[PDB]
Amino acid sequence: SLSPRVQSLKPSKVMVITDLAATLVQSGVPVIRLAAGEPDFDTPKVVAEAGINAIREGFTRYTLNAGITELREAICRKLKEENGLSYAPDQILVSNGAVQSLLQAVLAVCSPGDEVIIPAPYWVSYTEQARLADATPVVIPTKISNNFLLDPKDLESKLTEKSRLLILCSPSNPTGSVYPKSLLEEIARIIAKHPRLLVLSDEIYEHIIYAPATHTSFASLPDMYERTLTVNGFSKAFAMTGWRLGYLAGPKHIVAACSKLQGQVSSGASSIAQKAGVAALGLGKAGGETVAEMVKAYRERRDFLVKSLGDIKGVKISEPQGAFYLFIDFSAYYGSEAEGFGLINDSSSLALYFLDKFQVAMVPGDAFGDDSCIRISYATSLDVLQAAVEKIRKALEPLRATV
Amino acid sequence: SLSPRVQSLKPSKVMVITDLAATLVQSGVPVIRLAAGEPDFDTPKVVAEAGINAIREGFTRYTLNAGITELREAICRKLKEENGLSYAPDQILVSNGAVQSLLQAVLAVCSPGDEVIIPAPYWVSYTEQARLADATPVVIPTKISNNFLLDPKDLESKLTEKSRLLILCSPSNPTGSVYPKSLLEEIARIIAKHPRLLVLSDEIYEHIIYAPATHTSFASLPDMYERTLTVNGFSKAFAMTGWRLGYLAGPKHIVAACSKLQGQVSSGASSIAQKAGVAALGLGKAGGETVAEMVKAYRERRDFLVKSLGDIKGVKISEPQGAFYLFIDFSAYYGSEAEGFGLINDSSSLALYFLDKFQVAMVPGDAFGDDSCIRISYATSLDVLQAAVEKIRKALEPLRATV
Repeated sequence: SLSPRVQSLKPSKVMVITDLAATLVQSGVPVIRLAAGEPDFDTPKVVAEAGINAIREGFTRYTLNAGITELREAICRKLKEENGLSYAPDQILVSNGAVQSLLQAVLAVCSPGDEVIIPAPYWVSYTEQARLADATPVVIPTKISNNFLLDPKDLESKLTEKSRLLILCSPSNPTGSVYPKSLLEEIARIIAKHPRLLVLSDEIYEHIIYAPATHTSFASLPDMYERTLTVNGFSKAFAMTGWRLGYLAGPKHIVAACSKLQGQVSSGASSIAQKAGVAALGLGKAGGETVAEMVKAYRERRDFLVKSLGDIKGVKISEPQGAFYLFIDFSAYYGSEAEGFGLINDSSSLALYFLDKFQVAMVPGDAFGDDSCIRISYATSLDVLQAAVEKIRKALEPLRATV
Repeated sequence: SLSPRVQSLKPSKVMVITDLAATLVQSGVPVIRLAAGEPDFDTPKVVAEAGINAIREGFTRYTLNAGITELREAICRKLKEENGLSYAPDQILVSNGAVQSLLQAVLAVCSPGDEVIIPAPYWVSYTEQARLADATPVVIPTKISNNFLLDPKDLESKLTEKSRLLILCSPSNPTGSVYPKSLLEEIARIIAKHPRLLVLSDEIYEHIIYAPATHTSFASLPDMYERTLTVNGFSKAFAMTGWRLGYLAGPKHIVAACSKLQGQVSSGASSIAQKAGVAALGLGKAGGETVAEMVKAYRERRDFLVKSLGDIKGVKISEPQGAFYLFIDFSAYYGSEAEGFGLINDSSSLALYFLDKFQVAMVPGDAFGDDSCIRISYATSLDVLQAAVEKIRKALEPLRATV
């Protein structure tokens, strides 16, 4: 009655839980919302004003399929100034959010049966998008003791003649890990020996990064420009969640194919959002002081959460180097019997315990391929995080941690 | 090097030609743009103001995946008041334009090898979206002498055990034809005898309709509610081209599957556009006097073009009953030798002659499955249409029409 690919598709637990918490709040049940990673900043003033001006001036008509020229040119300038990458404007495809940019890249390059190599913990949609292409996800687990970074030995062990695409998210959602240049250079030398292997570099969290970590675009590495699909966007750095503006930069032939696909599925961004994007890039390098305030706020929220929760017996934390998520290992608590709730034995039941009994919404690690952890978004206020920490502490107090 | 499905996908000639004409104008070459069907009205004042207010009030955060509640509820009210259809709010899925709504419906219901029945002339993307599902387009030509309406005898002759989805666009792009209720009732009786057969009713041009023609939603017909996927949207009726807001209404199980897919591909509409959509539906039944002005303008433009071009020797016109396209049969001119250009022998060469030699951009009928015609959009000013008619007349004057 439904197609196999849509029938077998897993729902996004980020969307399910975020929507559920929003619905609970509306019903009159307060919930601390730490699920979807949503900046609590407004869209910056000059960006919002560019969107308003676009409406006031009637910029509501047809726009070039791949994105307005002024936006693609500004994106090329950003990729050179910030990332050291040289793209022509027809190597940029602007879409309705970076998730659409990612999907079109996967659909364009993966043939049925190709393997898509996905390090876990992975962002929730990577495996499902591979399946939508009729491709095979090949998941490579990573370890909290190695800061959830891909071990190149494990990559070597999973390569086959069918390997087609490696997805690298850095800074990572959900772990907040940042790939150091030296490790990226080692991975690139592996990629270079396999002529069919492409890399999807998901860089949307680029500017949400905590020194001394630094961001290295994969396409800047030796021999990698011609095999890298660079995905970036506006939602996270510029608090543009609801505007929907992302982009792909890559080899001309692949971008041309993604653009042809976009023209037949009408996946473009709104004319209003595109004008707002031009203004966001006009804030200068890395978003200037506007984005710097955000990064400073996220860092102080990170520090508060890591200190507060790292003190709890049994908890294991990889201190994140970017993004605004903690991927916290509460697995020592699995097996606990919570009076009034029941057995807590996996990430789903632990997350449900926090939600149903303490009204704190988080996303279980199984959604990201690692049942040992729970993802907490900290793109919310310090007052809210303080309230959440008190509840998490009280929730774990009557339980027990294995040693 | 590219996936078979993306490699074999045809580019949209509407997008290619519209983008080309826009690029020519920018280079300093004036072009009369009659390709993509783009309202020349601004977005209505109260709709634009709702979008501005959404930005000013910070409505830029996460929104429910399937669309904000106030918009889905308003859509349900519209479907009852205007179309006689009863949907619950969780039977509505709001997306980034109606083209995305259509694609997700096709992907959700068509399994590999299923047949998608598509009357020609068809909108440019119907066959390609079927192919993206690994489904087989089954095209059924129609005839200008029957106002480009599906003959049910031809539908009967093309049904097989693999028939899964019939796509009905009414009012039609590209022909402007309107399916009368009696013909829809005959088609529905055919659908009812085949338990696997669903209908995608593309109703985006609903309000652009010229009395005495009237719009009948397919889901209102006997036995059809449970097999109809109703697609509608805001871009055409409300001059919201650049905003990107469409929706699907249908059986709960199918909408739930499309929503699950949307959550993993992030195909939702912007928060700003959704607030604008609420204001558009607040204009009252059929858009009230705001939309009535548009329909009156489009009708007078239709009448001017039909009268002006219908006078030309050899030209054949089906007077459209809705939408804002003329699908004009200039095929009597095929075989003509245009001095300075060459042989004109098909719709592509005729359209190229008009563009290169007279700077009038139109879309060849082959893009819509019927090489006998060329599509002209008349959602532009009367002064521009007068200029276009003079050029078309001069372009055909030295050529010859078979009899």
